[PDB]
Amino acid sequence: NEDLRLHLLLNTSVTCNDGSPAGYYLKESRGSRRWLLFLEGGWYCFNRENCDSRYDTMRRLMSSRDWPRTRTGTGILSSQPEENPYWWNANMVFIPYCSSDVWSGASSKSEKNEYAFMGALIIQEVVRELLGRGLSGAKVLLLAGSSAGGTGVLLNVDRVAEQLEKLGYPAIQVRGLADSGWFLDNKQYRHTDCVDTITCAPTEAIRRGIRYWNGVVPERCRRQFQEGEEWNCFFGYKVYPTLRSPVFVVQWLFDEAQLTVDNVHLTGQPVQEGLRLYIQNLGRELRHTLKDVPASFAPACLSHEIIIRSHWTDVQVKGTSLPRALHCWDRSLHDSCPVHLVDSCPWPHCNPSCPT
Ligand SMILES: O=S(=O)(O)OC[C@H]1O[C@@](COS(=O)(=O)O)(O[C@H]2O[C@H](COS(=O)(=O)O)[C@@H](OS(=O)(=O)O)[C@H](OS(=O)(=O)O)[C@H]2OS(=O)(=O)O)[C@@H](OS(=O)(=O)O)[C@@H]1OS(=O)(=O)O
Ligand SMILES: *[C@@H]1O[C@H](CO)[C@@H](O)[C@H](O)[C@H]1NC(C)=O
Ligand SMILES: [Cl-]
Repeated sequence: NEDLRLHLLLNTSVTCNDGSPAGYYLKESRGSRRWLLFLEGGWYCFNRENCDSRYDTMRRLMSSRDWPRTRTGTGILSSQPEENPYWWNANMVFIPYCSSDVWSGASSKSEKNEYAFMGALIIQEVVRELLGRGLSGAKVLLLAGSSAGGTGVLLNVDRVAEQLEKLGYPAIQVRGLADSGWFLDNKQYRHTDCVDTITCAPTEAIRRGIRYWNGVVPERCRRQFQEGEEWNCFFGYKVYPTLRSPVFVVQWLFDEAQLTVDNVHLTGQPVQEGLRLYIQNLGRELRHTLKDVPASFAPACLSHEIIIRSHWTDVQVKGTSLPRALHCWDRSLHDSCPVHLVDSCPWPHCNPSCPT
């Protein structure tokens, strides 16, 4: 009705982890030449035993077999102007995450591999099918994503731009919006042994992950690191300087997933001093990485994801909402209103508009 409708890919050799077809949800808005393609997140798995666990626990993130027919767009995917002040009338696309690979996998599997990891190919296939359903008429394609989909934007936004240029669609301005996908490859609070997905230190997870997935990173970033050191390009502050497409970075300064991989678990128990200082330092490192990111929005809150959350309009930095900052960034790209909005206060909830 006003919901997005599911389409499984016509090419059924591009699959989710378990061999079922990948897909996308679409809501067309034929009065608009703006396209929002959203990449879903939800961790990853970097070896067979952890991928077998995720397949029993979270099969939705590995298979299309039970995806619903439609879904309602929320936050920046909402078609309601009250919920989505600047992009409500856009063509809306939600790409479910079923590849467990941070949108990096680019091969068909072997019969000898259990799982297929195809996220980068999924994105390319979605883009091609959208051409026949109106993307051919587009002037802007914003590739947005949360969490692993946020890092997936960083890995894929230039490939999507180069794909469309190569296909003969030079009018389409390709831009990225990376939400909660800007992580530090820092040391853990207390070092674990990488036996579970969530608790494996971030460097090691990606080091293992890129090999297990045969993941691909952007060439301009890859060229800056030694062979075998491609895992570097999964980290925002490393891949970002190489990106040609404009990219806006939304990142909580004390992101829950970042604390989780750093082996910190805040249950509402009293926060002791050692931990207190680790958390403070994390916020400061994260703010440092955003110093030369002119288009960014980074509140001092302990949270995770934002852009498809209904209450995304509630948070402010220096009296500027995120939708308003994204509108300023668009305005700034139209010519060829702050956009750098990073909290400087030192602890979760020092910003009074933080979600609860
Ligand atoms: O309903 S929409 O999704 O289409 O949003 C329309 C607004 O987008 C602008 C761009 O402004 S900005 O992103 O805030 O910087 O213009 C874009 O769309 C219009 C046509 O839409 S409209 O509803 O008839 O106004 C295009 O104008 S035109 O080509 O018909 O002349 C713009 O194309 S162009 O690059 O100027 O040629 C198009 O810009 S863009 O491709 O998105 O970068 C606003 O218009 S603007 O004033 O020219 O900058 C529209 O403003 S509105 O408040 O939603 O009406
Ligand atoms: C389908 O995708 C597979 C896997 O990427 C690719 O090898 C093949 O060429 C594609 N076939 C068609 C007909 O699009
Ligand atoms: Cl159809």
